[PDB]
Amino acid sequence: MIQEQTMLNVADNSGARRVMCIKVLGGSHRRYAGVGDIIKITIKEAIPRGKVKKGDVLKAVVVRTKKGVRRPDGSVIRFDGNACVLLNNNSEQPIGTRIFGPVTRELRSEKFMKIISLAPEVL
Amino acid sequence: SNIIKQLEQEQMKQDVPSFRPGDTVEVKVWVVEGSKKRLQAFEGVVIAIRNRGLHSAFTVRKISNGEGVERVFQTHSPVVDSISVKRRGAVRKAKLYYLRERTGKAARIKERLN
Amino acid sequence: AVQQNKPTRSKRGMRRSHDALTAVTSLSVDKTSGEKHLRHHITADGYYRGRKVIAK
Amino acid sequence: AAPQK
Amino acid sequence: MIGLVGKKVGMTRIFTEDGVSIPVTVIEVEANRVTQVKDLANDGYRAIQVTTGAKKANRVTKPEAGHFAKAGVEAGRGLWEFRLAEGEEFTVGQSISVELFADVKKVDVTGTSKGKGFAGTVKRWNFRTQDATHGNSLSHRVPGSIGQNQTPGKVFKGKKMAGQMGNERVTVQSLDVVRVDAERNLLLVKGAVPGATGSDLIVKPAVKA
Amino acid sequence: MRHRKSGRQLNRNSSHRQAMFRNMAGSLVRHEIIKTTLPKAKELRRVVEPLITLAKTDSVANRRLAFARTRDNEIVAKLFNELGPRFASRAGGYTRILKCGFRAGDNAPMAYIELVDR
RNA sequence: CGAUGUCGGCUCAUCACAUCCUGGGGCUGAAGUAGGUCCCAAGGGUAUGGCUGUUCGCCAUUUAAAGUGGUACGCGAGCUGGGUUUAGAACGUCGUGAGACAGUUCGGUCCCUAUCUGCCGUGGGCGCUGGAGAACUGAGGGGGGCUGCUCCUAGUACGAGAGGACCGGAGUGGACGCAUCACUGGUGUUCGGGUUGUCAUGCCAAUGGCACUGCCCGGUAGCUAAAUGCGGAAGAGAUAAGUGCUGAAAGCAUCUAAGCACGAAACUUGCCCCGAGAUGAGUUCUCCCUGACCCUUUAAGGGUCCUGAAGGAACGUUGAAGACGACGACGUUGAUAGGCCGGGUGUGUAAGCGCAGCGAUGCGUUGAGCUAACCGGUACUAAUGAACCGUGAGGCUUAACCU
RNA sequence: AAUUCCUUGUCGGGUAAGUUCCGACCUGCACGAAUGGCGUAAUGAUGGCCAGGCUGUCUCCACCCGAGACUCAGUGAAAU
RNA sequence: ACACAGGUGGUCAGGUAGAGAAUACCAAGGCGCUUGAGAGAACUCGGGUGAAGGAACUAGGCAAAAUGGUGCCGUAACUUC
RNA sequence: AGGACCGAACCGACUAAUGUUGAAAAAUUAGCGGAUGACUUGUGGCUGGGGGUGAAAGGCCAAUCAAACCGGGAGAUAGCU
Ligand SMILES: COC(=O)c1c(OC)cc2cc3c(c(O)c2c1C)C(=O)[C@]1(OC)C(=O)C=C(OC)[C@@H](O)[C@]1(O)C3=O
Ligand SMILES: [K+]
Ligand SMILES: [K+]
Ligand SMILES: [K+]
Ligand SMILES: [K+]
Ligand SMILES: [K+]
Ligand SMILES: [K+]
Ligand SMILES: [K+]
Ligand SMILES: [K+]
Ligand SMILES: [K+]
Ligand SMILES: [K+]
Ligand SMILES: [K+]
Ligand SMILES: [K+]
Ligand SMILES: [K+]
Ligand SMILES: [K+]
Ligand SMILES: [K+]
Ligand SMILES: [K+]
Ligand SMILES: [K+]
Ligand SMILES: [K+]
Ligand SMILES: [K+]
Ligand SMILES: [K+]
Ligand SMILES: [K+]
Ligand SMILES: [K+]
Ligand SMILES: [K+]
Ligand SMILES: [Mg+2]
Ligand SMILES: [Mg+2]
Ligand SMILES: [Mg+2]
Ligand SMILES: [Mg+2]
Ligand SMILES: [Mg+2]
Ligand SMILES: [Mg+2]
Ligand SMILES: [Mg+2]
Ligand SMILES: [Mg+2]
Ligand SMILES: [Mg+2]
Ligand SMILES: [Mg+2]
Ligand SMILES: [Mg+2]
Ligand SMILES: [Mg+2]
Ligand SMILES: [Mg+2]
Ligand SMILES: [Mg+2]
Ligand SMILES: [Mg+2]
Ligand SMILES: [Mg+2]
Ligand SMILES: [Mg+2]
Ligand SMILES: [Mg+2]
Ligand SMILES: [Mg+2]
Ligand SMILES: [Mg+2]
Ligand SMILES: [Mg+2]
Ligand SMILES: [Mg+2]
Ligand SMILES: [Mg+2]
Ligand SMILES: [Mg+2]
Ligand SMILES: [Mg+2]
Ligand SMILES: [Mg+2]
Ligand SMILES: [Mg+2]
Ligand SMILES: [Mg+2]
Ligand SMILES: [Mg+2]
Ligand SMILES: [Mg+2]
Ligand SMILES: [Mg+2]
Ligand SMILES: [Mg+2]
Ligand SMILES: [Mg+2]
Ligand SMILES: [Mg+2]
Ligand SMILES: [Mg+2]
Ligand SMILES: [Mg+2]
Ligand SMILES: [Mg+2]
Ligand SMILES: [Mg+2]
Ligand SMILES: [Mg+2]
Ligand SMILES: [Mg+2]
Ligand SMILES: [Mg+2]
Ligand SMILES: [Mg+2]
Ligand SMILES: [Mg+2]
Ligand SMILES: [Mg+2]
Ligand SMILES: [Mg+2]
Ligand SMILES: [Mg+2]
Ligand SMILES: [Mg+2]
Ligand SMILES: [Mg+2]
Ligand SMILES: [Mg+2]
Ligand SMILES: [Mg+2]
Ligand SMILES: [Mg+2]
Ligand SMILES: [Mg+2]
Ligand SMILES: [Mg+2]
Ligand SMILES: [Mg+2]
Ligand SMILES: [Mg+2]
Ligand SMILES: [Mg+2]
Ligand SMILES: [Mg+2]
Repeated sequence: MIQEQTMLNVADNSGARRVMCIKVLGGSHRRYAGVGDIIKITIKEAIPRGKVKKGDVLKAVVVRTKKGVRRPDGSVIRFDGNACVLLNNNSEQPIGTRIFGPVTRELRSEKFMKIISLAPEVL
Repeated sequence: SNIIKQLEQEQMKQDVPSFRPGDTVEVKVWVVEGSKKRLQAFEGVVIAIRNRGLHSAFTVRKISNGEGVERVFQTHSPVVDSISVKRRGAVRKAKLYYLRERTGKAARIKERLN
Repeated sequence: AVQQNKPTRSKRGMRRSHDALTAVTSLSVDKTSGEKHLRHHITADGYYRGRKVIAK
Repeated sequence: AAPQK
Repeated sequence: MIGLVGKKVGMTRIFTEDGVSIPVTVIEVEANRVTQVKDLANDGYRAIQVTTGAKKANRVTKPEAGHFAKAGVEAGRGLWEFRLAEGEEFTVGQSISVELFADVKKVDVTGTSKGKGFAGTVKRWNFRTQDATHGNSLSHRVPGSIGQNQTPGKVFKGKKMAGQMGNERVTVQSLDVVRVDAERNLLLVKGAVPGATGSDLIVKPAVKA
Repeated sequence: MRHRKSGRQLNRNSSHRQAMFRNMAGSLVRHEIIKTTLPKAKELRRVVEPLITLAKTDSVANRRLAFARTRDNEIVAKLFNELGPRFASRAGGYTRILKCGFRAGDNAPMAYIELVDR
């Protein structure tokens, strides 16, 4: 349940530290992004010499949320924070070479299989 | 309703162990990656229990790779293969949601030794 | 808001046609005291369904 | 007093 | 195809062996007795009338008691009719069981929705509330404008306004049948169906395909 | 909406309801019949009859529990020394409500409520 | 001009079609993909932000698309008061001055209990021709109608290559709508617990009042969304633009004149809901009433005695029904409500006593005690014997059967 | 610019996006020296702009507690 | 104009907590405010709590929410010191 | 020491909501400003209508002010309704 103006942590070493959601892509009037949804973000904070710099505008995929995800038996998984992985605007491949913290099987799809391969844990 | 409670009794598990909040529990859950099937273990502190018969559920909290995670297990779901109590916690409350606001040495739970 | 024209005594009476009261359909007679009373109410002398329920 | 046209 | 009359016992859960949770409504469907049959000669349409349950003898008025006696059946809690398609035939006093649905994959369920009383336009029609705070006077949940100036000078019929909400016949279509337990007169259907617990339901095979 | 809710607000706040019924229950024990409005009578059943059930088992724990509710030792004494022994065999229904016409000053429906074995 | 409140915004909309998207076509400087232009089509849909009082506009990022207009430039007895447009003060400028400015700047009271029409809901009366209880038919009316992406067909047709389909099928989303509360949650001042100050119950211990529920932590039922089920259709008829067959008028040609066939989200159905006050008041099933007498104005006539049916209303206990009416259940031949019994749930190991300790406090009895609206039972309390309303075989004419 | 019409002048900062804000340029329609010019610590229920925290202001509202509204009994207005 | 949430100078000044004549609970003393009874719709008023987000609202963070005590540590530009 | 600081009484009136045939012809509720001074308040006195008084708003002078109220000139005049 991410929406515009939401600040997210970055689950990857691309060098951003805080990003703000500025558009929930993939639908007219679409209100919310959940795990595995693409968002347009802008970089609010970055480390001094990462791959990206403050004020850049990029796509990202949501990988953890405080709202959590629902599973087919009705179970729920929740995380203490909201985090995303930064993607290239055109190819939507990841920018970072490594991923931090767990991810969830909702990403287990051919589009993000690289993230699932790098993730420390898949819940 | 006698009709519904009969329909529920025929599904409940008959071998769920006794555990209570603050106990450290290991839960093994079935996961499927296409043609192959696995158990994976989720281990953490039980912060909540809900006793609604067939609709009973419990919440396990763990820290993994620096990130806090909570998972709500449906106790009688056949996805839950096993439940094991590693350690017994002594706590005064039915719910430990105050542990969300704590970390490290502040989140320690005294043992229910006797 | 307020009326643009004075209503008639005709229109007044039509409105009031629903204001009529209704009388009690009938009273009940106590099986021992013979006093009339409302159903399920004690009689004025304190009987109900044939026994002295209050000494008042 | 009131706003006038 | 005819349906059956049942009662909403409540909701519960089914776990599948492959680990899916299905919400189910439990519908009790005791034997429906056919009380009257109608045909083109006498009535101009083909239908059966059914009754179900049981009714206290002191409450059945003679006009109704004589109606059930004509059929040779005990009074149920009510009477309902179902239209017959061509090639459906039934006889008075025939009993129809839940096994009717044994081969049916999807059903439509009809019932009286729960009553909300006098509901406002925000609840009844999803109207947006007005501003809470930027100087709004006494006008937080009110409807707003209800029309236009001189032209047309009236409110149009069907203007969405406050009033009675719920307590009305509703049909939910294309519900999956999960199980038929003819031994205990239960039909389980996926998802929720109209009305409170203990309310009567009409179940028919799904009209759409 | 009100679906399946219980209790009556009786045009009072919660603290006032609680105090009023605590006083009224004390009266119905002291005087085994009192006159009151019909709705208050129906709610008093849900207050007084649970106290009588408690008094059927005399112990220090129950006496202190009854005191916490009534806050009157004379009422507690009568409960345990008289009413409990009376209603020992009666499975509920310790009170009776009798409808009693209408109050003069405001037309309220009045009723008597009394202990059954008066 | 004995007052028609004046810009923009909010809320709520409704119509046109000169069509933004979706749908059907013709031509192309139309290979494919994607376009240009014109014809038909109004069913549904038709962004969020930064700046600005703004309308608009520019910019950022989306979308299938971000249509143009009418309605007192829709909408202040529905909201706002940023702007315009009173009284204060100041700047530039004009004037000797008072003062002034389709110039700027800071501040500046927005009233109304709805009589009528209209609209949303919900009742009473009478009618429908003896009365009553049910179930229907369906004249008519309303709701609904949106669309992305992926995969297959197929890297096929097309193309030098790059690129890349039509038609058809499946899956899964966005926005919207209905239902529901099993699940995840919110609430839960009516349940349990911790704790600060003070007052009281003689005192200790234990409890209660007040302090926003004193402050807080959990939470039952109900309600509920962020929760989870479902929906938009297929099909049929008649068609728009358009495309044709046979065919003369006109030895040919020609879709049209006679005749015949295709053709769209538009129309009529199909789906859901209301519906016989449909006065054109319909249909089917069942139930009930089978006495005398007098008078006048001799009729669809008035009255006296006897009679009081089916059923209804009233009263009571009440409900997932409800503003009130209404609607549903029940009234002893009874589980309608309360109490009670058992269980569940919630809280979290009560009081008293004993032990350990200098004491705060801990441990044992003890997952104890208490536990609202929940579940299953149980006549303990209340739901009275009656009385009340409603009648006594139901007009005339004609026809067809039976007598 | 409390003054600048053209005008959202042009350039820079801040924002993904800035007709407002800050710095600068000087084409000052129509600044300017006691109807004072230009600075200025402290102060202001002073005007403008930005950030942290906080939040039902909002996406988008839900539930709850009181007083009215609703029904009953008594009294009983007004504008028009 | 009212048995009107308004106005009206001086004197007295208990307890526990507190710096206090603030505030909380009480004493002496004095009151329950001159229509009540029900129900528990929309909507208006005064309040409580709220998932995820956190100014996206709006002319404008208006209104709410938040901060809040004592002791100690520590504390910038600028300055009329 | 201080037209010093924080803050009750007291004096004021910055914001919002309510109210607007009001509880009230200017209030209430929650916040707000000053609070040893160019402070505030009781009693009495003085200034009078082209006059007073004014830390200046054409503000106040008995719910009345770009010239108070009462009585008179007076049935002013009204090419207006
Ligand atoms: C364009 O502007 C208006 O639409 C407008 C307005 O819009 C909000 C408010 C007002 C308010 C008022 C007046 C207005 O004219 C006025 C106007 C024109 C008056 O003239 C007033 O009327 C009693 C009076 O007699 C003397 C006064 O000042 C000398 C005012 O204070 C006054 O008292 C008042 O309240
Ligand atoms: K930037
Ligand atoms: K005019
Ligand atoms: K088109
Ligand atoms: K074309
Ligand atoms: K259209
Ligand atoms: K329009
Ligand atoms: K306006
Ligand atoms: K008007
Ligand atoms: K009219
Ligand atoms: K329609
Ligand atoms: K639920
Ligand atoms: K709940
Ligand atoms: K206490
Ligand atoms: K031809
Ligand atoms: K479609
Ligand atoms: K009819
Ligand atoms: K104990
Ligand atoms: K327990
Ligand atoms: K100038
Ligand atoms: K100031
Ligand atoms: K009511
Ligand atoms: K003095
Ligand atoms: K004068
Ligand atoms: Mg209801
Ligand atoms: Mg107002
Ligand atoms: Mg308000
Ligand atoms: Mg007209
Ligand atoms: Mg109940
Ligand atoms: Mg009242
Ligand atoms: Mg209190
Ligand atoms: Mg006029
Ligand atoms: Mg056209
Ligand atoms: Mg259609
Ligand atoms: Mg901003
Ligand atoms: Mg307009
Ligand atoms: Mg208007
Ligand atoms: Mg203004
Ligand atoms: Mg303003
Ligand atoms: Mg004026
Ligand atoms: Mg208004
Ligand atoms: Mg029809
Ligand atoms: Mg439930
Ligand atoms: Mg919860
Ligand atoms: Mg709570
Ligand atoms: Mg003590
Ligand atoms: Mg007290
Ligand atoms: Mg029985
Ligand atoms: Mg710029
Ligand atoms: Mg500048
Ligand atoms: Mg100058
Ligand atoms: Mg000079
Ligand atoms: Mg200067
Ligand atoms: Mg009255
Ligand atoms: Mg007075
Ligand atoms: Mg008074
Ligand atoms: Mg007074
Ligand atoms: Mg005073
Ligand atoms: Mg005080
Ligand atoms: Mg005293
Ligand atoms: Mg209320
Ligand atoms: Mg929240
Ligand atoms: Mg909570
Ligand atoms: Mg939160
Ligand atoms: Mg904004
Ligand atoms: Mg906006
Ligand atoms: Mg602005
Ligand atoms: Mg504020
Ligand atoms: Mg600094
Ligand atoms: Mg000072
Ligand atoms: Mg003043
Ligand atoms: Mg104040
Ligand atoms: Mg102060
Ligand atoms: Mg100061
Ligand atoms: Mg001060
Ligand atoms: Mg004086
Ligand atoms: Mg002036
Ligand atoms: Mg004056
Ligand atoms: Mg003069
Ligand atoms: Mg003269
Ligand atoms: Mg004259």
